[PDB]
Amino acid sequence: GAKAPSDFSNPNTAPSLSDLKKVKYVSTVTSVATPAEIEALGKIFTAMGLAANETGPAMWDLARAYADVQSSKSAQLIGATPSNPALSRRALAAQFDRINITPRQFCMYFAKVVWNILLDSNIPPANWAKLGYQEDTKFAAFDFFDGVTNPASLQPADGLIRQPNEKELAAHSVAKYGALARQKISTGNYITTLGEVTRGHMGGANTMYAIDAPPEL
Amino acid sequence: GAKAPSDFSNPNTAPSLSDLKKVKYVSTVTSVATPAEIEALGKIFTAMGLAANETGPAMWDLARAYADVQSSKSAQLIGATPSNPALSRRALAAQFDRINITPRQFCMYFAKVVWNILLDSNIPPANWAKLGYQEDTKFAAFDFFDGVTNPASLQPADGLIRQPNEKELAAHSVAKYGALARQKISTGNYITTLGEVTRGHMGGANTMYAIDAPPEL
Amino acid sequence: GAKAPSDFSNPNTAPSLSDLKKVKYVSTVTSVATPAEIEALGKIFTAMGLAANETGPAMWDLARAYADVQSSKSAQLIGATPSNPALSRRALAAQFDRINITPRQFCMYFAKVVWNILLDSNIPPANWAKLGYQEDTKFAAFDFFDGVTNPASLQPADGLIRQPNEKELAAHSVAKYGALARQKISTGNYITTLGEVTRGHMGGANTMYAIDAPPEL
RNA sequence: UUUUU
RNA sequence: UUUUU
RNA sequence: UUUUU
RNA sequence: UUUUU
RNA sequence: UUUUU
Repeated sequence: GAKAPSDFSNPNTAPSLSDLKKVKYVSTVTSVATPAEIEALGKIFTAMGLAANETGPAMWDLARAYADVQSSKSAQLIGATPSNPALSRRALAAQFDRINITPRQFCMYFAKVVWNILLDSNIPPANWAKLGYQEDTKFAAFDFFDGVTNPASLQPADGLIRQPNEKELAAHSVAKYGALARQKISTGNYITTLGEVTRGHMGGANTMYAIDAPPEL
Repeated sequence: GAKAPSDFSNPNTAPSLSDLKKVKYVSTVTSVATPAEIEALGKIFTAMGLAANETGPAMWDLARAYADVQSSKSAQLIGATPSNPALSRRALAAQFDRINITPRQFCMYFAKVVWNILLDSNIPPANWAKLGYQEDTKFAAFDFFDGVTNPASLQPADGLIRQPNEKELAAHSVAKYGALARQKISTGNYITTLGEVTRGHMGGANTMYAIDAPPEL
Repeated sequence: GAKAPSDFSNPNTAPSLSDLKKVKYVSTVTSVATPAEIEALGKIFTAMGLAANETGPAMWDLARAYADVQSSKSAQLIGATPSNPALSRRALAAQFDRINITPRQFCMYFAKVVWNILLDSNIPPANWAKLGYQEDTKFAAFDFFDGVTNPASLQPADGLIRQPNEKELAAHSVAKYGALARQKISTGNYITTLGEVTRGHMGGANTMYAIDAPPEL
């Protein structure tokens, strides 16, 4: 009975919204890598050297490298892929810039896969004492942890081993602001660089004030 | 003689209300899973791997897993189904989110079946000493115990083995408020998470005050 | 007459539920160690040094070590196994992390065996005056006491020497909350650690307030 | 190792 | 010299 | 002039 | 050895 | 007599 979706006014209904909304899109936020671009990255890695038989596990090993040392432009992954010698993970880390993809965006795609292949063993990430995570939440001490809680990750058929607790998210939240601010004190509140604005100085006057005086630069 | 139900005013009568009220619905409360959705869950389990011959007993075994460790999102069921190897109960526990069903809602559907297959033997649930249930009411020490007292459960032709006593309900009532409050003291009275509101702290100052001072946070 | 378990709706019955439910599983809760993993731990101990003739008694001696000093990651068992010199129980305590098993989970497997080899003599655990257990319930003053009341323990053919009384469980319940809170006052309600959040301070302002003022941090 | 309406 | 789910 | 695990 | 929108 | 990523 109800017709005319071209009116641009009429109310939508349950059976229409269930089937016309073709899974919306997926969950294509700009902070996470789309499956179309990584498909082309699968092609270029196989074109560069890899076999078509083993590709995904090289992505998961590279994601586990990003799980250990945190995601950045100067991350420095240092290691060869388990597929074969000579091909360094630095070459795969350098290739991301050709297709306009950030490693931070790329690693959230395999955040559930990292969480699966991390939590099955009793092995944590390489560094969790510096950032200030507790021993109970030491497995959660890594970048792209928000990739487990969103639909953008691949979400395999078996599913996640366990749903992350609120204490992991709360610890990851304050650790982000703590780690970002700790960096921001060293060379913050200026954008020009150059040398004329910043006559010398460059870095701030340490993070030692934070423990003594609440206000910071 | 009495006619015109479309008047929207006239009084209803015994023979009309007996037959026009087609069993009302069944007892479709949102806290318990409807038989239409579990029928589709029976289809997806058979589609995933199971045979059509044995399906219900896999639900009852999964319900007995929920009977042991209590119903939650981070429950962690850890075990293979008795139908066949490889298919973990974690995969069935992960599949509930596709059809917008909670495990807590699902397990109340087989609460009478769990009560039947529990009470026929002399075996209690895995944990009844921590929650504080007495040895007489140790069989009642499990989640979805309210599923036995409502019509939403399947209520098989043989019926229940025994009607639960008031001491089981009274023990289950105070155990709910005790178990919920015990959790609530650890990270209660805040919803934002994030890290800016909760600067650190996170957890409360233990449940050891409860035994000494009546008022709590 | 009654057929079709693949319908995913039909009611289950007594003779079907008696035999189709193949002992459910056993009582596989995540808080207690499964018999499959300890079988591999039996292999690695024999591979490391032990004979296949004597293995179980080394587990029971190690369980009796966990009976004395309470189960923890910093427990510090300090002693050689009675099988042979050189092989310390610290090495067996360190080996648990390879197979993703906690000592707390492991020791509940031999809780009935500890209760049998403790109660046959008139010897209690090493420390029962500090935790606040009475002389009547001094034998019950140890961790993994909930392992006697569940089916996960091995339950030998002779059975338990005696069924634990309600006074032992009630004393063990309040002793858990007392011991946990006593620890929680020292470095509680914060998860980041690090040094920036906790400028100094670290520990709370003692448990001496508990005896004077009911509310605590 | 009971989060709801 | 009881950290959990 | 009780520091622990 | 968390730079964003 | 803790310089980093």
